[PDB]
Amino acid sequence: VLSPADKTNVKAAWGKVGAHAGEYGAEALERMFLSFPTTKTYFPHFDLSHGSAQVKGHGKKVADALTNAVAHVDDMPNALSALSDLHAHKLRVDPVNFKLLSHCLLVTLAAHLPAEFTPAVHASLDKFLASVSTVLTSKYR
Amino acid sequence: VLSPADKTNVKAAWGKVGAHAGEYGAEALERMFLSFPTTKTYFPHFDLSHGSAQVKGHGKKVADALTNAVAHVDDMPNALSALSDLHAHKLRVDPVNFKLLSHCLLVTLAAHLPAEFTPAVHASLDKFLASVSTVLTSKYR
Amino acid sequence: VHLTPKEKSAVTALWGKVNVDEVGGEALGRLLVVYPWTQRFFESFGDLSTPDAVMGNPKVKAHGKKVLGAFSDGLAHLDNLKGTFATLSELHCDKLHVDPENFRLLGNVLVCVLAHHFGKEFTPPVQAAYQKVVAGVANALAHKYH
Amino acid sequence: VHLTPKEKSAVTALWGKVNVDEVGGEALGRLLVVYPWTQRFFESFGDLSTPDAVMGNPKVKAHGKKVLGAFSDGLAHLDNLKGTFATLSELHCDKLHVDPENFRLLGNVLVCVLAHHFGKEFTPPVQAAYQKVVAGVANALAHKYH
Ligand code: HEM
Ligand code: HEM
Ligand code: HEM
Ligand code: HEM
Repeated sequence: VLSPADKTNVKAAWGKVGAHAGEYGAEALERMFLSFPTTKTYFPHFDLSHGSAQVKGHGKKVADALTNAVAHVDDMPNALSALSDLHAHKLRVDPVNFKLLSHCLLVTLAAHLPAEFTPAVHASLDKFLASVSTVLTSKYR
Repeated sequence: VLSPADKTNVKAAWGKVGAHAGEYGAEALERMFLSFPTTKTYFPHFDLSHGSAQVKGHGKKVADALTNAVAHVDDMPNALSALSDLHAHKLRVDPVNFKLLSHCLLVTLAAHLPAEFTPAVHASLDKFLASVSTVLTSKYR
Repeated sequence: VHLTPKEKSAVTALWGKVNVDEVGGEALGRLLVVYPWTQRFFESFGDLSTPDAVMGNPKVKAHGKKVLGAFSDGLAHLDNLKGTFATLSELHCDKLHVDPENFRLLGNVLVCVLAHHFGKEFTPPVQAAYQKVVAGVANALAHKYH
Repeated sequence: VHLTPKEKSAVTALWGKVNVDEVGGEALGRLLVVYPWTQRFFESFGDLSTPDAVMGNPKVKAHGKKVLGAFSDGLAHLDNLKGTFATLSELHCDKLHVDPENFRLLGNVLVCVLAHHFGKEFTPPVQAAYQKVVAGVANALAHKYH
């Protein structure tokens, strides 16, 4: 469960991301594809090279979903229900892969927001991304 | 999330366990300790040998907790809140270990209830134990 | 992986009683049912819409038989699983890109199937021996990732 | 594990800039804060009640320094991590019984700390090279379980 302090920390850290939201999401995807090449197979219709417009565009989608989760942090299963259906049913994304993308999102935030990425905020962000991941993997049937 | 069919399957399978509830819980613990010896370190005040009264008694506690979860399957975070605090805060149980005990519970049920352990019921039981595990690991802070 | 003589005995004795035509298919079918994301790798197998559909699917039974053969092969070479599974590792890791967590999952489903079939004969010490084996196989199959 | 020359270059170049007195403690401290069950293994370290308490704890900084030394040792022997980490594997697996998932977690926390310290210099390809390294170290430390 996310504590009051966790929600405060995540909202504050994500507030600092700003107009870089889409950019950071795209960078997290790139980090994931390079570090964990098994994840690439989900995107055969994507060119996954650096500067790819498709990865850029997808990064914005990812970011917008996370922003929705932050904005509705007390109602995340509802807020992310459609996305949960998509990833679990249609796409059949392996649950391990959410841990990989979550790690790459943390690395991306650490690399861009040194003042915000305190140990306490790191812990809150990890819990938040784990919570998002729990919702997105909740619909396998 | 647990579907209506999942809840029906788990209630039916657990209904067949009966007066063997405590016994099966004790057997699952023994299976875990022998198969995954890292888990033994949580019980230094226990004699973990076969026929140990302490493992027998603890198996009944485990079983009674699972029975509570089955009986309150739509309200499990509330029902298991005290136990979540215990395992996460006080005992600091590694989240990996819940996957190990869940597997050993499935093996125990398979070994005792051949007619009930259909592929569909296996799937429902796995989801149920994963849900219990999610609640019991929800309180790390 | 190192099994004691007592464990080797327990494992080999049970394996001789295994129905090699059916157990592999039961394990693969249950993997597909219990962990539905694994169906992503088997779209050419046809009807996987229901548990009954999966378990009765001829391609699942046929492929399951091949998997069990590989486990049988591993049981004969417990002291050289890496060499034994080299080609399969290249296939599952380099060509298929299956996350290695799923090797562990299939191994644990196999252990559930053995428990189902053998009942009280699948004692806690027998299970512990089989857990060593399926862990060894999973690690060997994942070698190309290491 | 096999790094390309380009990856080896990227890894070695960054590591030379690492503050070896501090980074290990930052990684160990963050492990204890982010994954609080790991505190079970460090009850003799004293005050771990708050994040500030953990990060400022002299024993955490001191031990963290030893961990980083081991990673440094691994970077010098990428072609023989198993031998390099043999004694540490016996300690962490046979004596301490730490679940090996936590070796992976500490490695990933280290990668976060490197990203924190180096910023845009910790590029996606540099990260990918370091992920190979920390995976290799984790697997080598877990050898006694295999
Ligand atoms: C924090 C975790 C994640 C978030 C917030 C997220 C969010 C999203 C969003 C917003 C979309 C687009 C939905 C739409 O356009 O209707 C999407 C699609 C997709 N996601 Fe994710 N996702 C996450 C994790 C993952 C992971 C781990 C994988 C696989 C490794 C994955 C694979 C995909 C694929 C393949 C698509 C479809 C792309 C396409 O066909 O164009 N997602 N996701
Ligand atoms: C399905 C999962 C689990 C259930 C339902 C469960 C249930 C319980 C219950 C009912 C108790 C006794 C509570 C009390 O007496 O106040 C307990 C205690 C305990 N549990 Fe679990 N547990 C689970 C998983 C685990 C795992 C995976 C571990 C470690 C590997 C673990 C380690 C312990 C320990 C060390 C105690 C305290 C024993 C003592 O000090 O006497 N539990 N658990
Ligand atoms: C211990 C674990 C496993 C063993 C021993 C095993 C063994 C095998 C064997 C013997 C084959 C036949 C290779 C041949 O025809 O020469 C095969 C093929 C295949 N495996 Fe597995 N397997 C395991 C896990 C998995 C998992 C978990 C997945 C996916 C979730 C998977 C996906 C596949 C696919 C898609 C093929 C067909 C490849 C082709 O025909 O081109 N395997 N495996
Ligand atoms: C890549 C991962 C790791 C590396 C490289 C590493 C390295 C080390 C080193 C160099 C020592 C000092 C040994 C000595 O004094 O000779 C040590 C001790 C220790 N490690 Fe780690 N470690 C890792 C992961 C972990 C984790 C995840 C835990 C627990 C969650 C852990 C628990 C301990 C403990 C309790 C000691 C003290 C043992 C003693 O002094 O008797 N280690 N480790």
